[PDB]
Amino acid sequence: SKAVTRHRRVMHFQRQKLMAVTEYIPPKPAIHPSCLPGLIRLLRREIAAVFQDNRMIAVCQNVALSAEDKLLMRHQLRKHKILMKVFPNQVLKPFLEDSKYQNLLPLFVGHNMLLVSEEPKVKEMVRILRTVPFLPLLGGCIDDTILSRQGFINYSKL
Amino acid sequence: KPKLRFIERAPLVPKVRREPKNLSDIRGPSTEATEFTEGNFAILALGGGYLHWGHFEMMRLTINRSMDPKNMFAIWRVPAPFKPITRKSVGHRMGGGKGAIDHYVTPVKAGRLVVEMGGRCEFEEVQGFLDQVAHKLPFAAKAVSRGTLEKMRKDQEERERNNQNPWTFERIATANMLGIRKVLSPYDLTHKGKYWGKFYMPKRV
Amino acid sequence: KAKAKGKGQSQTRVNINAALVEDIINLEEVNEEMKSVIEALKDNFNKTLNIRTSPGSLDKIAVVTADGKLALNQISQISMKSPQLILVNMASFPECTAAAIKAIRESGMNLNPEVEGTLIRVPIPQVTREHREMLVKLAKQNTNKAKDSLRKVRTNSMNKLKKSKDTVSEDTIRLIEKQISQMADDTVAELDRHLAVKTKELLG
RNA sequence: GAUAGCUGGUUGUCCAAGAUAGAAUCUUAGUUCAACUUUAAAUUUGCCCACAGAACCAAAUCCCCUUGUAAAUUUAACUGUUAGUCCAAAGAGGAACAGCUCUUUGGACACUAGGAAAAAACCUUGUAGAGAGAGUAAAAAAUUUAACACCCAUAGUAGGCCUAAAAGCAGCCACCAAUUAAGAAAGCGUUCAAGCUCAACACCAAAAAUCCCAAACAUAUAACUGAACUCCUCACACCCAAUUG
RNA sequence: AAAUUUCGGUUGGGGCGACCUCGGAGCAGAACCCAACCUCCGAGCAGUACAUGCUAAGACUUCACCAGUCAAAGCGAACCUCAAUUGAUCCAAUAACUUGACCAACGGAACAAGUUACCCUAGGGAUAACAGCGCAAUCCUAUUCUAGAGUCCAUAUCAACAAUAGGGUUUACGACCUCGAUGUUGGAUCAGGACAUCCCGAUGGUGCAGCCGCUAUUAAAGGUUCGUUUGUUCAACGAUUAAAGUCCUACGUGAUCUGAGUUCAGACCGGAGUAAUCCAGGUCGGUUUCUAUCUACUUUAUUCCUCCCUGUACGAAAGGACAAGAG
Ligand SMILES: [Mg+2]
Ligand SMILES: [Mg+2]
Ligand SMILES: [Mg+2]
Ligand SMILES: [Mg+2]
Ligand SMILES: [Mg+2]
Ligand SMILES: [Mg+2]
Ligand SMILES: [Mg+2]
Ligand SMILES: [Mg+2]
Ligand SMILES: [Mg+2]
Ligand SMILES: [Mg+2]
Ligand SMILES: [Mg+2]
Ligand SMILES: [Mg+2]
Ligand SMILES: [Mg+2]
Ligand SMILES: [Mg+2]
Ligand SMILES: [Mg+2]
Ligand SMILES: [Mg+2]
Ligand SMILES: [Mg+2]
Ligand SMILES: [Mg+2]
Ligand SMILES: [Mg+2]
Ligand SMILES: [Mg+2]
Ligand SMILES: [Mg+2]
Ligand SMILES: [Mg+2]
Ligand SMILES: [Mg+2]
Ligand SMILES: [Mg+2]
Ligand SMILES: [Mg+2]
Ligand SMILES: [Mg+2]
Ligand SMILES: [Mg+2]
Ligand SMILES: [Mg+2]
Ligand SMILES: [Mg+2]
Ligand SMILES: [Mg+2]
Repeated sequence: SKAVTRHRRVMHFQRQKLMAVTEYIPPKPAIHPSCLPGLIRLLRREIAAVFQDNRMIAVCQNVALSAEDKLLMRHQLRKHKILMKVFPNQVLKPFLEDSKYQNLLPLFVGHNMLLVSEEPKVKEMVRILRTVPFLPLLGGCIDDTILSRQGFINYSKL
Repeated sequence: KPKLRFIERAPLVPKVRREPKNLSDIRGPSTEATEFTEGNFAILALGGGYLHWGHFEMMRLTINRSMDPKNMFAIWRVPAPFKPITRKSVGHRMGGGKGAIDHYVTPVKAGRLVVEMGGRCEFEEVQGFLDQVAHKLPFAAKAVSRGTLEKMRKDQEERERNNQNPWTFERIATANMLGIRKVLSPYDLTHKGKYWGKFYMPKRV
Repeated sequence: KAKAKGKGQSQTRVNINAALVEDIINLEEVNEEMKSVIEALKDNFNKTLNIRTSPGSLDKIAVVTADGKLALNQISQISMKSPQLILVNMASFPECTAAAIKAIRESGMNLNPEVEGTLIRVPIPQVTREHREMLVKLAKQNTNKAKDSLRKVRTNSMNKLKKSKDTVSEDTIRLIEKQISQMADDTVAELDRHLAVKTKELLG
C-alpha cells in the first residue's frame, strides 16, 4: 500500500514494539501532595461607623416581605424619623466579637434587617410591627444593653 | 471587512500540466506560518489532510452565521485551490493515459492554522464555532489560542524533559540502537516519533 | 427489486472527458435540445386548456393597452367569491378591462364574462369527466409527440456517431451510445412524471 | 521416426560450489550477447577504508592509505539462470483502494530449525550424528468519559429614530443610573404588550446470513518454561531449484 | 481460370483507439544507473571556407555486439555552431573517386490481402465470459455542530455542505487454483439461516379528541395469494386477506426436472463489405447421460369473521375504540 492512507495503517511488529517500549512514564510521587498540607475594608469602615452611631439600633428577620412590602416599610420609617440598614454577617461577626458584644454574637445569623435610629421610637415602631402578622423582633439593642421585647415595651410604657 | 472573503475553485490561471500527487506535502510539520498574526485565536490542525471548496464554503458560512461584525475579524491562513487532482472515469481498465483535471485542493500539514480571530473577545465566546469547525474538518483539529498554545507547548516540553523512561525515540532512531532503522523511515530521524503519514500523537512524547 | 444499473459511471465518463465532448459530439447541444423539448411540452400542457383555479394562474397574457402590458393580478385586488363566480376590481381603466375581456373571450374555457364597466364575472357551473378525459388524451398525444421528437434527436445523434466511427475506438462508441440511451431514458421518465402531475392536477 | 517457440517423462549410493542490472530480436510461452555460477592454472591486490577531493539553473553516493582480513584480475572451457512474490522507505497511475501494474536501497521466500492458532513473504536462529544431558534467541494484549454545589427578583421607563407596532429580542444609537446593594435585557414565550429563567447580592456506539467457540482464576514473595543457537564424551564430506565438479 | 504464399508486435484477456527511430525536463534532487498506454518540449535538418588535408601515442563508449565520441604529436598552410538531425549486408551505376531506402514494421525477409458462427491440431485461467476471493469508486444503515423547512417550534417528521463506523447484496475494478470442463436465467418440490421487521405480542413521543397515521427498541415460534403479457428476476395491470418484505445459500436447488433463448451448423428482413463473411441488430427450429462408491440424512399454535360490550369513552358533528367469554 501507499505510504499515506486515509485510515490508520497497521505498524510493523518491531515498530509497534519500539513505540510501546518508548512510551512516556510520568513520575511517581511517593506521598502525593493531595494528602499533604478592597471592598472588605469599606465594609469594615461602614460597620465601625454604624457601631459608633448606633444609639438605638434594632434587629428583625425581614425576609417574608415582598418588594412592595419593603417599600411600604421604608415609607413608614421615613414618616417617623428612623432609617433602615442591611449588612452582611460574615464581616459583622468579627466586629461583633471585637466590640465586647458577646450577647449579640449568637443573635446575628442568616437573615436580619437592622434598623438604626437616634430619636425615640418606642410606640411608632411597635405599631408598625403589630400592623403585620409577624413578630420577628429577636431582641433589639439600645445603648449596648441586652433587653428583650418585654423590656422594650416596658420602656415604651414609660 | 471583518468577514472571510469568498473562496472559489479553478483559479484565473488553471495549470494544464498534470502534476503528480506528492504525499510529502502532508507529511512533516507545518513549515509554513505556524504562529499567530494580528489575532488571538486560531484552529490548530492536529493532523494532515486535504480541504475542498465545499469545506471552505461551509467554514465561511458557519463563521459568518455566528460572528460579531463590529467586535471580531478573521483572516484566511490557507491559499486558494491549486493542486490538480486527476480522477479517472469510474469504470475503465487500468491504463490508457492519465485522467483529466477534476478539482483543485490545498494540502495542509500538522500544526497548521486555518482561520484566525481577533478583537476584545474571550476564548469562550469563540469556543463554540471554533470547536464546531474543528470537528467539521476532515482531520484531527482543536480550538487553540496564544495562551493555550504556549501552555500546551510548555506542557509538552516538560513531558519530554521529565520522561522517566531512560530510552526515548530519537535516542534510538539517530544512534540506531538495535538496527531498527530497517523498518523506520528516513523522515522519522529528522522529525519525531509522533508522526505517521498525517496523524499526530499529542499524548506520546 | 433493484434494477439500478450503472449511471453515475456514465455521468463521470461524460463529465471528465472534454476532448470527446468537444469532438464527439455536443453534449451541451443534446442537453439544450432535450430541455427545449421538455419546455415545449410543459408549455403545451400549461397553455392549452385546464381548469386552473386561483386568479394568479389565469394572470398570463393580455393585449398591450395604451403602450403598456398588463395582466389580471397586477393592479386589481382580485378576491375569489366562489368556485362558480369570480370577482374583479380594476384600478379605473375601462380600456384595460375591455382588453382583458377580449383576451379572456378568446380562451378555450368557453367563458361568457359579464362586464359592467370595471366589474367582471366569470362563473363556472361545473365540469364533468368528459373534458377531463379529453384533456388527458391530448396530454398523452403531446407526450407521444415529444417522444417522437426525442426519437428523431437520438436518431440524428446515432447517425453522427456512426459517421464518426471508423477512426474511433468501438469502446468509446458503445459508451457514447449507452450514455445517449441513459439520457433518453431519463428524459422519458421526466416526461412520464410531468404527464402524471398533469393528470393529478386535472383529476385531483 | 516429417515438422512443431507446445503438454508429458527422461531410471543406483554419497560429498562440495551453486539466484540473474540490461539490450537486441516479424519479439516479450522462444533465442543471442551481457551479467550470475562451475572447473584447472599464472599473477596481486579485492571489500568497510581517513584528511581531502566531486555544480549555477534529506536518508545519501564515488576514490580512499594504516586497520580487520583473504579475497580479487586474467587465461581455456562449457552447460545452467535471463516470466519472479512479499515486507520497510522514495515513488510512479489508480480512489492519499485492491493477495492492483513497474523501478531504486535492504531482507525473506524458492533450504532445513524454534514461535505468532492453521501462514512463503512476520520475530529469532544456519555446516548438517548419536546420549534417557546443561545454558540461551524469538515467545501469553490491555481497557469502560457523562448529574451537580439547582438559595433568589423594586425602579427614573413603553429611552430615542422608523415602526399606525417592536416596549427588552423586524432593523440602528448611546448603553446612564435611583433601588441600601447589581443588564436600556444574556435566553425562553408573546403580532403587541402579558408570563417563565439567568447575570448579582442576606446564612448561601453497534449489525449479515451452517452453530458462540481453547477450559479458567483479580490476593504464597522475579523467576521459571521455551530451537537443528552455544557447551558437554568421540569422530566429522554426510540438510538448496536448474547446472557444474 | 489455373500453380505457391501470407494476413508483423504492445495492448492490466483479444480487437478497436494510439504507437513502432532518436535528444532534453521530474520520477532518476549530490560518479553512472533504471520503467512508459506516466505529464511535456523537438528532429529525418539548418548558415561560410573546402588544410572539413594525409598520418598516429592513449581513452570514453547508451548498460552485450554491430555501431558512435575526444586526442599530445608527425607532414602540409598561419604570421567551424548546433541537442536528436539517421540507414548495416547483398546488389546496382561507375575505366574510377563516388553514389543509390518514409527498408518509418526504422538491428532493417527483395516484392504477400480479407474472412471462418463449416473449421482442425499443439497449449494457456502465463490470458476471457458465470463463480469463489480482495478492495468499496457507486448505494444503503446509524451517530456527530446545527444550515434550511415544518403556522411560535432544528431535533413528531424531512434534511444540504462534511466526518466517524458495518455491508460485499447492483455496476464495475484485479486474474489468485479452477479452458487434458465449475454444464449459463427464469419456472416447478424442498427450503436452511440474518433482521436494516409487512402482520400477529409489549412500550415512549407525536402536527396522539378515537380508528386511519408517523417515528425508535425488543420478539423470526408462524404466515408471506389467485391470474392476464412479453423467453428473460426485474418490467404493466384485475380482486383479495392483518401482510403478498430484503439479503446469502456456486445470481440456493439441471448426478431431481425444464428448454423459452442465452455458445454452434440452414434461411429470411435492413445495413457493412467489389467478393467470402459480420451486425455483441430482429425470429423460424435445434438429441440434456449416469447402473450410488463414500460422507451425511430417512417418525416430538397461527390468523380472520360473527354475537352482550353499540353506537360506549372522546365532540361541535360526522366518525368511532378498549379487555374478557362464546360460535
Ligand atoms: Mg518428434
Ligand atoms: Mg513463435
Ligand atoms: Mg502438463
Ligand atoms: Mg527408464
Ligand atoms: Mg551447499
Ligand atoms: Mg524485422
Ligand atoms: Mg500482476
Ligand atoms: Mg520456497
Ligand atoms: Mg551448530
Ligand atoms: Mg498481443
Ligand atoms: Mg560498452
Ligand atoms: Mg599540434
Ligand atoms: Mg539501437
Ligand atoms: Mg526495415
Ligand atoms: Mg514476413
Ligand atoms: Mg449461420
Ligand atoms: Mg469473476
Ligand atoms: Mg426556521
Ligand atoms: Mg489467474
Ligand atoms: Mg476455464
Ligand atoms: Mg482445456
Ligand atoms: Mg478438471
Ligand atoms: Mg430489531
Ligand atoms: Mg443459482
Ligand atoms: Mg443437482
Ligand atoms: Mg448455405
Ligand atoms: Mg419482401
Ligand atoms: Mg437426467
Ligand atoms: Mg447403501
Ligand atoms: Mg463402500
